[PDB]
Amino acid sequence: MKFNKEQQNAFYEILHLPNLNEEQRNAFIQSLKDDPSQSANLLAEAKKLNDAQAP
Amino acid sequence: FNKEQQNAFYEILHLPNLNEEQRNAFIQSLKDDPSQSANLLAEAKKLNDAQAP
Amino acid sequence: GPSVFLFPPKPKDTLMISRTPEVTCVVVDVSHEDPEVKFNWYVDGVEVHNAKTKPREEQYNSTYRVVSVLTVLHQDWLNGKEYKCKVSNKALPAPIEKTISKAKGQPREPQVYTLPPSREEMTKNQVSLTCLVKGFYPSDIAVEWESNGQPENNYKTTPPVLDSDGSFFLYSKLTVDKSRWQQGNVFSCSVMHEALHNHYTQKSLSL
Amino acid sequence: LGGPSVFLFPPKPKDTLMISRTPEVTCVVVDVSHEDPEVKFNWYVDGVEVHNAKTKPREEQYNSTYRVVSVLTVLHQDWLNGKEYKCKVSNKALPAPIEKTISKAKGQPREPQVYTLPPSREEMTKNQVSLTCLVKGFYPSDIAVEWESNGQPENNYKTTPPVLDSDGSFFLYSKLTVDKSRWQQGNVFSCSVMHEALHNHYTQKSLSLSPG
Ligand SMILES: *[C@@H]1O[C@H](CO[C@@H]2O[C@@H](C)[C@@H](O)[C@@H](O)[C@@H]2O)[C@@H](O[C@@H]2O[C@H](CO)[C@@H](O[C@H]3O[C@H](CO[C@H]4O[C@H](CO)[C@@H](O)[C@H](O)[C@@H]4O[C@@H]4O[C@H](CO)[C@@H](O[C@@H]5O[C@H](CO)[C@H](O)[C@H](O)[C@H]5O)[C@H](O)[C@H]4NC(C)=O)[C@@H](O)[C@H](O[C@H]4O[C@H](CO)[C@@H](O)[C@H](O)[C@@H]4O)[C@@H]3O)[C@H](O)[C@H]2NC(C)=O)[C@H](O)[C@H]1NC(C)=O
Ligand SMILES: *[C@@H]1O[C@H](CO[C@@H]2O[C@@H](C)[C@@H](O)[C@@H](O)[C@@H]2O)[C@@H](O[C@@H]2O[C@H](CO)[C@@H](O[C@H]3O[C@H](CO[C@H]4O[C@H](CO)[C@@H](O)[C@H](O)[C@@H]4O[C@@H]4O[C@H](CO)[C@@H](O)[C@H](O)[C@H]4NC(C)=O)[C@@H](O)[C@H](O[C@H]4O[C@H](CO)[C@@H](O)[C@H](O)[C@@H]4O)[C@@H]3O)[C@H](O)[C@H]2NC(C)=O)[C@H](O)[C@H]1NC(C)=O
Repeated sequence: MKFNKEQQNAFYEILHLPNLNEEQRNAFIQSLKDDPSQSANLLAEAKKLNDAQAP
Repeated sequence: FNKEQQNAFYEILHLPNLNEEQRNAFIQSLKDDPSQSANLLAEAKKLNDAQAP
Repeated sequence: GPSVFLFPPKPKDTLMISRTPEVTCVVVDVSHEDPEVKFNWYVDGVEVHNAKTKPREEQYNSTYRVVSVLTVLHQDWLNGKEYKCKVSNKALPAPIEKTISKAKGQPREPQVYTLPPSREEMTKNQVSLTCLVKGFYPSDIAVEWESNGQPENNYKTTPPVLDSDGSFFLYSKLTVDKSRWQQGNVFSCSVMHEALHNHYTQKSLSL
Repeated sequence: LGGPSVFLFPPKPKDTLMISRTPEVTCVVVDVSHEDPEVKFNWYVDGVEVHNAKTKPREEQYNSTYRVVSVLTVLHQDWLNGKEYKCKVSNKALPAPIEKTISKAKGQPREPQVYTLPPSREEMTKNQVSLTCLVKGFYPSDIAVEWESNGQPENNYKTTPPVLDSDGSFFLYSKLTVDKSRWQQGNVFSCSVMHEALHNHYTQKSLSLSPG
C-alpha cells in the first residue's frame, strides 16, 4: 500500500513497549503521525525511555 | 445414497416433453420404490420421445 | 405482538431424491393469553393442506414458539414455485404473510478444484486440504468430504461469496494429520448443486 | 412511528492497524422522520465525552425517510487497547435518547499463518485462473487481505468472510483472478495480510509459476 515500512514499524514497537505510560506512548505516536521522517529517532527515543522506566 | 435412483430422478426432472403430472408421477414412483429406477427412466424417456413434435 | 419467519429447505434436501425437503414456518413472540395459532399454506397461490404443525413449545421467555412444516416436492422448489405461510392469531390486527422461493436467474455450473497443502504448511502437524468451488448460481449448495468411502468430518466451509461476474464461489477446508497426507491417502470433495449433472460431482485429491 | 434506530459501526480493521491510515467509528441513525429531523450526537470514549466528531448533512432515503451519519476519528492504540466508544443520539422528540457502545473483540490474540496456493492443474484449461491465499489461526476475526503485483495493487480479487474454526481461531480464503497468460509469463503475485497479532501488523506471501 505504498506505505512507509519504517514508520509502521516504529508505530508497532512503540505500541508494545511495556514500560511507557499512555501519555508518553500517545505522544510518540502523534509525533510519528506528524513527521514520518523522524521515525528512527522517535523509536530510539522511546526505547531508551522504556528501558529507563524498567523495574 | 442410491446412484441409479438419483440419476433417474435428475433426468426425468429435465425431460422437456413431459407435462407436470406425468413428471410428478414418475418421480413419486421413484421415491416409493428405488429399485424401479431403470424401468421408470426408460419408461419416461420413451414417453418424452413419443411426445416430441 | 408476534413475528413470523419463513425458512427454505436445506440445499441438499432439494437436490437429493433420497431426502425430504421442507419449508419451515416459525412463529415467535406468541402470547400466553391467546396462544391458539392458525396456519394457511399456499403453493403458487393455491392452498395446500399437508402441513404438519408441531405442538407449541414453551420458551426462554414466558412465551411459546410454534412451528409448522410443509413437505415440498424437489421439482417444485427447483422449478421456482412460491411457498406462502399465513399466520392467524388474535394478537395481530391482520394475519401475517411470508413468501419464499428459489432465487431467480440462470443456473450456472460450479467448477470444483482441489488444492493440496501449501509447501510451507508441511512443517505443521496438521495440514489443510482445499476445495475451491466457483462460478455457481444460485448460492444454494452443499459440500462434503470423504476418504475410502467414509465421511471426513473435520472440515469447515466458507459461506458463498458473490464474485465479480454475478456468480458465487466458496472454499471448503479439510484438516488432516500431516502423516495421513504423506501416506498417499485419497480424499474427495463432494459438491451438490442443481446446475451439476445428477446434482452431484466429486473431485479427488492425493499427494 | 416507533422512533428512529441507531447503528454503530467499528473502524475498518486495516485503518486501526496501519498508522498511515485514519480509523473512524461511524454512528448511523435510520428511521428519522421528515417531521423531527434535527438529530444531535454525543460521543464518549470510556465514558468521557469527546468533541471532534463530524456530522454528515441529512440525506433522503428510498422510503421517504431520512438518514443521518456522525463520524468519530479515533486513535489506533485506543481501539486496539479495548476502549469503549459510545454514540448517544438525541431529539427534542425522542422519549429517551438512544445509546450504543462498541469495542474490539476481547480475547487472546492469535497470529495467522499465511499460505499461497497456485491454480489447480484442472483450471489451467481456462482463460482465467485462481490464485488462492489461505489465512488460518488468527484471532480476533478483524483482518484485512490485499493482493498486489510488481509493486502495484491487483483488484480483481474477493475474500471470504472470516470463518470460525474447530479451535476457536478464525480462517479465511482470498481468491485472486488473473489471466492465465500473466501467470504463464512468470508474473509474481503477493498476498498481503494485516492483523494485530502480526509483527508490524503486516506480513506478505508471494506466488508465481515455479518448480514443484
Ligand atoms: C422471547 O424469547 C424467544 C426465544 O428465542 C431466544 O431469543 C434470543 C434473544 C436468545 O435468548 C436465544 O437464546 C433464543 O433464540 C425470542 O425468539 C427470537 O426472536 C427473534 C426475533 O426478534 C428471532 O430473530 C431472528 O430469527 C432468524 C434467525 O433464526 C434462525 O437462526 C438462529 C441462529 O442462526 C436460530 O436460533 C433459529 O432457530 C433460526 O434457525 C433456523 O431455523 C430454521 C427453522 O427450523 C431452520 O430451517 C429448517 O431446519 C430443519 C432442521 O431443524 C430442516 O433443515 C428444514 O428443512 C429447514 O427448513 C434453519 O436451519 C435455521 N437457520 C439458521 C440460519 O439458523 C433471522 O433470520 C431473523 O432475521 C431475518 O429477518 C429480519 C427481519 O425480521 C431481517 O432484519 C434480518 O436481516 C434477517 O433477514 C431474526 O433476526 C429469533 O430467531 C427467535 N428465536 C427463535 C428460536 O426463532 C423472542 O423474540 C423473545 N421475545 C421477545 C418479545 O423478544
Ligand atoms: C427505509 O430505508 C432505509 C434505507 O436503507 C436501505 O439500504 C439498503 C440496506 C436497502 O435495504 C435499501 O432498499 C434501503 O434504501 C432502511 O435503512 C436500513 O435499516 C435497517 C434496519 O431497519 C438496517 O439494518 C442493518 O444494518 C446493519 C448493517 O448496515 C451496514 O451494512 C448494510 C449492508 O450490509 C449497508 O447497506 C449499510 O449501509 C451499512 O454499511 C456499513 O456502513 C458503515 C458506515 O457507513 C461502514 O463503516 C461499513 O463498512 C458498512 N458495512 C458494510 C458491510 O457495508 C446490520 O449490521 C444490522 O444488523 C443487526 O441485526 C439485528 C436486527 O437489527 C440486530 O439484533 C443485530 O444485533 C445487528 O445489530 C441491521 O440489521 C440497515 O443498515 C439500514 N440501511 C442503511 C443504509 O443504513 C430502513 O430500514 C427503511 N425503513 C423502513 C421502515 O422500511
